[PDB]
Amino acid sequence: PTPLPQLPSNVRDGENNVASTFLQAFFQLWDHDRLTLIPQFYDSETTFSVVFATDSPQDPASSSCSKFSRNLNILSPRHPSTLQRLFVGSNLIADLWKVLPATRHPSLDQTSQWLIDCHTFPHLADPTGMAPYAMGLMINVNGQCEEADISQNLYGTRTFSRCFILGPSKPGAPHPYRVLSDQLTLHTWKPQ
Amino acid sequence: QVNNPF
Amino acid sequence: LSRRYAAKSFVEWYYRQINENKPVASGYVNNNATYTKAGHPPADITINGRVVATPEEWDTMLKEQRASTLPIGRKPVRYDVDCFDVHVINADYRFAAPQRMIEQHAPTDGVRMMMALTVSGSVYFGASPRSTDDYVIKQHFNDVFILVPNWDVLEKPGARSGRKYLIASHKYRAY
Repeated sequence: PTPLPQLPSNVRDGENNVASTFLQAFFQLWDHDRLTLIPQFYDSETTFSVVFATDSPQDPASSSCSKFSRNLNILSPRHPSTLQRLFVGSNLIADLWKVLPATRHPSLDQTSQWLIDCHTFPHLADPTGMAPYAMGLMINVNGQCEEADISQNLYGTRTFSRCFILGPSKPGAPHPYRVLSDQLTLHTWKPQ
Repeated sequence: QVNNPF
Repeated sequence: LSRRYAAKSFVEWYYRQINENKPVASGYVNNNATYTKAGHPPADITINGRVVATPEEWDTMLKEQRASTLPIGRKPVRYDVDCFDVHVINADYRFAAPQRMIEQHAPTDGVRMMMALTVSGSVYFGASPRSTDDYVIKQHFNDVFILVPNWDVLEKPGARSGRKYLIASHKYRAY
């Protein structure tokens, strides 16, 4: 058997290059000022999930997520996150983002360090109600980042996937588009 | 007439 | 809740077909009667960064991947799913929808769902059928799908077989 050929990032995000503009802003702010992304691109309807594809020892994100889940049960015992397995809205997303480990992503300039595939797709709902449909933008990222382990105060290496669904924003939004869906998959974490 | 910001 | 059952059922079906050397093209919108009449665009498929025109070609690529150079008792290719997650990105999906499905199912009924599905796991090349350690090559894979309702199957009385939700978009990455 021969594994499928591997090609570089396939970026088909249309005329306005939103995938470039968004991702440039996102990973810059994710490292340095994470929570400011929320008012810029997220709203009351945005859905976020973190899932783990492996069981790395001393996984720092796993620890922080477990602490978050514990604290949520203490403060909001009948929150639907238990069975829904996702977090909805700027407010709750912000609380989780606060405890997820600090990170350092490579520059988007290092093309070989990133696998970014995106395309525009039809038949989202129009949040303005003016049209029957809206166009969406799917952006899937596979890459690596430095991810902090506070127990040692050292950065480890995290392999991750992150899938964004972007769509037109609600009226009065800071940008013409918003994040509808943000799915983060954390794979291997290795100490450096 | 799709709402397309992209 | 509904989205999770739909995702679980799809994931179980899709990777079972691949692992049993069966086609997955029937899981895409392209060969659907209602979406075809409605003029749905072809499923948007990207495989390791290559845009693939049809689900049929993707099935052929899967065949070619599994083709040996292998000793007896080895399975050429095996996908093991480690996790998946699903979000509804349009709870009021209406494209090509029978009018009755719009009237009978509000966005809160969990039927007219457009879903963003992400799946991750490992691909084992040349491993014994149940082994995760005697492979020749091991890849990590990450699949993402946009799923839409199959209007021809959903609440179709007497429909036992069939896909309740179909693939409108698919991106595959393995490395």
